[PDB]
Amino acid sequence: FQGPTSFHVIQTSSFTNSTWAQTQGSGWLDDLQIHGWDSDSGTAIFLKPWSKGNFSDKEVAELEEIFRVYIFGFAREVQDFAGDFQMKYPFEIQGIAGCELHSGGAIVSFLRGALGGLDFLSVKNASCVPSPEGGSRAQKFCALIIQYQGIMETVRILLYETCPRYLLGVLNAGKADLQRQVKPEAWLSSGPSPGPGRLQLVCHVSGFYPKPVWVMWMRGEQEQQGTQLGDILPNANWTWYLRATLDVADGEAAGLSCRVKHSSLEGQDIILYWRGSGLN
Amino acid sequence: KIQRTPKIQVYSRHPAENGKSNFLNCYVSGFHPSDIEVDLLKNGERIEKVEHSDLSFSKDWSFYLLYYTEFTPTEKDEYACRVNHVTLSQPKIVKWDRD
Ligand SMILES: *[C@@H]1O[C@H](CO[C@@H]2O[C@@H](C)[C@@H](O)[C@@H](O)[C@@H]2O)[C@@H](O[C@@H]2O[C@H](CO)[C@@H](O[C@@H]3O[C@H](CO[C@H]4O[C@H](CO)[C@@H](O)[C@H](O)[C@@H]4O)[C@@H](O)[C@H](O[C@H]4O[C@H](CO)[C@@H](O)[C@H](O)[C@@H]4O)[C@@H]3O)[C@H](O)[C@H]2NC(C)=O)[C@H](O[C@@H]2O[C@@H](C)[C@@H](O)[C@@H](O)[C@@H]2O)[C@H]1NC(C)=O
Ligand SMILES: *[C@@H]1O[C@H](CO[C@@H]2O[C@@H](C)[C@@H](O)[C@@H](O)[C@@H]2O)[C@@H](O[C@@H]2O[C@H](CO)[C@@H](O)[C@H](O)[C@H]2NC(C)=O)[C@H](O)[C@H]1NC(C)=O
Ligand SMILES: CCCCCCCCCCCCC/C=C/[C@@H](O)[C@@H](N)CO[C@@H]1O[C@H](CO)[C@H](O)[C@H](OS(=O)(=O)O)[C@H]1O
Ligand SMILES: [Cl-]
Ligand SMILES: [Cl-]
Ligand SMILES: [Cl-]
Repeated sequence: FQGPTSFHVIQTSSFTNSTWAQTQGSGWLDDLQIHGWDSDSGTAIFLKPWSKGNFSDKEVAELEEIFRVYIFGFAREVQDFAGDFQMKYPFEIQGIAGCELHSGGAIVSFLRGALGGLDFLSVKNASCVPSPEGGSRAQKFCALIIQYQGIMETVRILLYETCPRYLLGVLNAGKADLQRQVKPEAWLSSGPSPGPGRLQLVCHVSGFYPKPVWVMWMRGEQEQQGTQLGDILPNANWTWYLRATLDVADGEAAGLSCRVKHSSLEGQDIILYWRGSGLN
Repeated sequence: KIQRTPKIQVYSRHPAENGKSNFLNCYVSGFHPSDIEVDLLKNGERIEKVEHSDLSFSKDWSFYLLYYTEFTPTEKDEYACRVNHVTLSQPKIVKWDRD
């Protein structure tokens, strides 16, 4: 099956000073957002009608309450211990947790945390593991967190028992959107000159879903190894944009074409031909 | 802690055809911390109806955001993305370029 295969929640907690901190959160299928966190109300925002997966309203509310309590207590305790952990304000903590389905059907879970944009800890085998980037501070944190009653048991249940069944239920519930097929459009432009006597040709591919795609500059049937893929950029509304460029000598651009392959096209590739002398 | 400055990428959703409604995207990424200010500009002036994504971050913990709005490209009008961040002493402006 195509489309996303993982679910995760993220946390960004921004500590301005000892008396002011704010947290942003959201839930994602790969990089498709399906949950927002509303700090006005302390509840989630469900971005798609199927965002609750197969969970009942009752369990969803219970999870929102877990997250609301966690968000408050996390800020409270970080501020209380900031002196003992020799924290200098402002600082920012990040977290990501969730699970993913692999070939063969196994679901693996993860939890990662960061301080200052650098890895700080992870959860392995339901254990807190300090990352070397986090130094003694992370060793201090892990030894402290596992003594707070119930935190580690809630994390283990959420990671290894709630997440896998949530993921399967929501992949199924959202399949009309998650496994839909959206055809790309493509066009050509003459991009930034690399240097003297040379040209950069640009093949743009925009509006495709799912994410995997194949774009190559061609001379007839020969794929130009010089093809350079840019990074996949998001559009609004769950499609992607991609540039493929080729740096060519002034008088060698004639004869080039761009070929696009995508799962939506049912085997009918897009082919654009570069024409010389400003004939587009 | 080392702060990371934003990368800024400006692109239209559709090939620019003069006088045809389109969507202008500004992708701001690679930055840390998350506090940032992003505007889309038309001839240097701020565009008011601009939408943007909720905060997210990449595997290396750098933050990224998409800002976008409807626009109609012309020949003379100029569009840009202006970003401010703690890593920048002055706002950084990246203009949109169809070619
Ligand atoms: C949300 O969906 C989850 C996934 O559902 C499946 O997939 C979706 C896409 C649709 O196709 C669904 O129709 C489909 O069910 C639900 O979780 C799944 O629930 C089923 C029970 O319905 C459960 O099956 C049981 O599995 C155990 C063995 O599980 C262990 O071993 C396997 C490896 O073999 C391992 O992967 C597991 O993690 C465990 O370690 C098995 O013993 C059970 O057998 C008993 O029941 C069957 C009939 O059901 C009977 O024939 C037997 O004789 C015996 O009595 C049974 O097969 C799945 O394991 C589980 N999947 C996961 C990943 O957890 C989810 O159901 C809820 O959670 C379940 C854990 C369970 O408590 C259910 O009662 C709950 O309703 C569903 N709802 C919610 C709210 O999450
Ligand atoms: C602790 O910080 C708060 C808030 O700081 C503001 O918001 C942060 C996100 C960051 O962007 C800072 O640069 C901001 O200044 C301080 O609250 C301010 O206090 C003054 C005095 O009362 C008031 O005029 C401001 O409007 C307040 N701003 C807010 C958002 O409430 C607070 O004073 C700081 N405390 C200490 C002891 O420094
Ligand atoms: C809403 C639909 C989305 C469904 C989400 C299911 C997928 C699970 C995602 C895995 C997330 C696991 C990471 C969670 C980390 C924290 O929430 C965890 N550390 C909770 O610990 C909490 O810490 C608080 C104190 O600081 C409260 O005690 C929490 O709630 S309590 O009521 O049970 O006490 C207590 O559970
Ligand atoms: Cl809240
Ligand atoms: Cl609250
Ligand atoms: Cl401008």
